[PDB]
Amino acid sequence: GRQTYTRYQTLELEKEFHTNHYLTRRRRIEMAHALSLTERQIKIWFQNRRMKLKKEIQAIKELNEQE
Amino acid sequence: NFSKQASEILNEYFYSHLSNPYPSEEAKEELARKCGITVSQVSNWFGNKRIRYKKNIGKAQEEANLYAA
DNA sequence: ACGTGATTTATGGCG
DNA sequence: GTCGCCATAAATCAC
Repeated sequence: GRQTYTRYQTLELEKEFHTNHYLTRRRRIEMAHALSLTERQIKIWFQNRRMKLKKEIQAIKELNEQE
Repeated sequence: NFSKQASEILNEYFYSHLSNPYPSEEAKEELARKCGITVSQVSNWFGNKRIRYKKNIGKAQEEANLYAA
């Protein structure tokens, strides 16, 4: 079953996403060891986060056309 | 919470497409305009509906009777 | 407490 | 062979 991430893990991932929307193989290794998440989890988190960004911009675009 | 008419439209569509309750992007776009809601709101509704409807069979059967169109 | 709509982890297909 | 995008499942959040 799905494990919910800690307040600390989420915060740290969110901080790296702002700096970089895409991760390198090296940066993914660093964060996996620091946050105690597999490289797979870090990979999927960034993928889902990119999808979240596309969604949020679309919502704002919808509202900007409604005016 | 959505309007009684938006929920009505959504359930009528779901119960009449039970063999394939996966509306295409065009069907989601048409449902949203009809309900006065967003595509992502239609997307979330179908997702939640597909997993939840089958948790109480007796209730699903009563809605099929009621939402029959 | 639980129902509802939304959001957060996780998968498999495919380019 | 790997990774990103996509739609979706399943769990969980928030009121």
